[PDB]
Amino acid sequence: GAMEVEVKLRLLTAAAHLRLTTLLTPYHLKTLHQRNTFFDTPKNDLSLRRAVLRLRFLQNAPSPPRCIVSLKAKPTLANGISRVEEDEEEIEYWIGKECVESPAKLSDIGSRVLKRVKEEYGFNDFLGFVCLGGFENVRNVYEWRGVKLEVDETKYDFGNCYEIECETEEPERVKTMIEEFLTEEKIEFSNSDMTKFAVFRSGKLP
Ligand SMILES: [Mn+2]
Repeated sequence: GAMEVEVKLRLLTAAAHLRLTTLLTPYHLKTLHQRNTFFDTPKNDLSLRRAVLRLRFLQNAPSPPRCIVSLKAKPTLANGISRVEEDEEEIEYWIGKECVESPAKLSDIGSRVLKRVKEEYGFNDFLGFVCLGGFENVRNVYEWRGVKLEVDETKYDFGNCYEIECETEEPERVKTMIEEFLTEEKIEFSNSDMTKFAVFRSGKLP
């Protein structure tokens, strides 16, 4: 895959998130409704090898829903900056849905990314895989001061979490730009130290 580098900051409260979305209103591009689902063996073979296999179902708020398969490998997350190798590929929506119900059916897709999972992690098929479940996220996308901001409201059983992300080749300068703005506007933030999947799997608020 290619390297995804992003600024990743946590917004500390629902009020902070609301204030930020209000402030960013003029810059709004689109709102995405995402359902993230994840797959691994019962022995956590992918996780143990620093890999996450996600099927994301998405819908923009013609607008057909989409399913994107992602393999993310060898992530780092430190000081508000994420770097991870990512491979993504669109698959048919109805096929993705079938796989959530019956993970073995991942074996029946002619997918580039799923072939890469088989080859790189030593599987001949997905008969041994389970669905770990998943969670919903609402992503607001803004075009602001030359960057694309993604503001996330992530819905877990144990509560919601809120983040601001920005994919960029200049993560230090962009992180500074964002932090200065949040500080001036008195919005509560910190570095994000956990991925959404890691929060999900922990079963508790970070
Ligand atoms: Mn992200």
